[PDB]
Amino acid sequence: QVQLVQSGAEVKKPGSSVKVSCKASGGTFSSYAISWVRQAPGQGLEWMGGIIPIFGTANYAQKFQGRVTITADESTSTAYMELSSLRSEDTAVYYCARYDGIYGELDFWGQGTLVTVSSASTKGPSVFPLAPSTAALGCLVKDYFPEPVTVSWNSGALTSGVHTFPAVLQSSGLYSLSSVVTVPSSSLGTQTYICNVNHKPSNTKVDKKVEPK
Amino acid sequence: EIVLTQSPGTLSLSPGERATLSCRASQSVSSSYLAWYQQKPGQAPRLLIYGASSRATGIPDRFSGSGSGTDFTLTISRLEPEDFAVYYCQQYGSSPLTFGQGTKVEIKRTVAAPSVFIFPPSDEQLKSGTASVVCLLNNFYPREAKVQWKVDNALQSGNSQESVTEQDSKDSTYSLSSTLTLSKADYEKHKVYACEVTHQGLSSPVTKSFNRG
Repeated sequence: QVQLVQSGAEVKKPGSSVKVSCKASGGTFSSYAISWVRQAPGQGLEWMGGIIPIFGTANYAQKFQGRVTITADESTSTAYMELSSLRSEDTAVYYCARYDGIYGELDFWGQGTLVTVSSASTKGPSVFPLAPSTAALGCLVKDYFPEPVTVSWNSGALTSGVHTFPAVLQSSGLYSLSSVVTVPSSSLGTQTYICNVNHKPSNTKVDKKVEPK
Repeated sequence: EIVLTQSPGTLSLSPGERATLSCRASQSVSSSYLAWYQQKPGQAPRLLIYGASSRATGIPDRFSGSGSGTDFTLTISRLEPEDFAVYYCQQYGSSPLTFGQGTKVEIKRTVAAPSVFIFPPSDEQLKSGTASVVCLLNNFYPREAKVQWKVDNALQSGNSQESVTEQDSKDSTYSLSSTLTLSKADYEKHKVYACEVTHQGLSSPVTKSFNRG
């Protein structure tokens, strides 16, 4: 039983570099191997490199080779992953995976680190209402950067029948998202519906009352 | 470099059934150096099977791997409600260490047609200079569906983005939203805004539309 903790998520401009740390603590086995696997949104799993910190041996993937260096500070059992010369394609969640015991049968993972590689910089969202057609209504969280955002309804009082859809990437380089909710038709001109949009990264919380217009 | 392919793409079953998952390799794999992993939406992967056919410690009875060389299998004898997720075969024979595109295990349910809804762009957004028309496809099954945008019966493609939810736990269905985005100027140049939906739960296509104003 070990505890893999990865570094906070970050956003870098194209061309620059990123360094992702991965702290380990516990597990007697001091002969462990570290693997770095990334996953671009919607796509499959992609291996990048593996290090055996103790021995000092490290392999890399054909694809990246040159752009990626995996180091390890043996004292604090913290693994590292440096990817330089960044492009848009490199936007992904990155995982460190520790493997223990003879065959490497012991599976341990970090929580993941989100790296967003884009030109356009941190911006707040604009919440636009999708006026009601049981009837359906919702919000449109448009033009924000970076991910993620969190949408709730009536501070969490309405959580039944709500659909928050995965964001999409507009050509502008900003994200657009829509939330919807199936509500009773009869409750329309009587019950209040407000979506609360929280965007931690840009430091912006916006609430918006949705009503027929 | 070795390439891995899995079959089928998605797999649709119910709790208590047998699942059979494949992994066609394009080359030989060191006697049997292939792994299987589990992944739930927005979570770190999870090693299940190493060396083609050896359960990792903790992994329940029902799981088992088979075959070697260039052809591999993963098999869950009786599906538990927790066994519905993406599965990835991975070879650790020759570098670069490669993964498969994955197989989704989803709950099979009876076919359900989508409730189609269309939202014209808000007053507030039209001030800012761009118009976003949202088409919502609600609680439908299976996931396969088409959306065709029409503007005065000139079919559209390129100027819309779409996004599907993960399978609902409550009713085993999916939901898809599509956003047709174009400028204030372009939106005013036209009259009819239609949304044609072709899901297999429909006898023929459905069209939901509105006239601007």
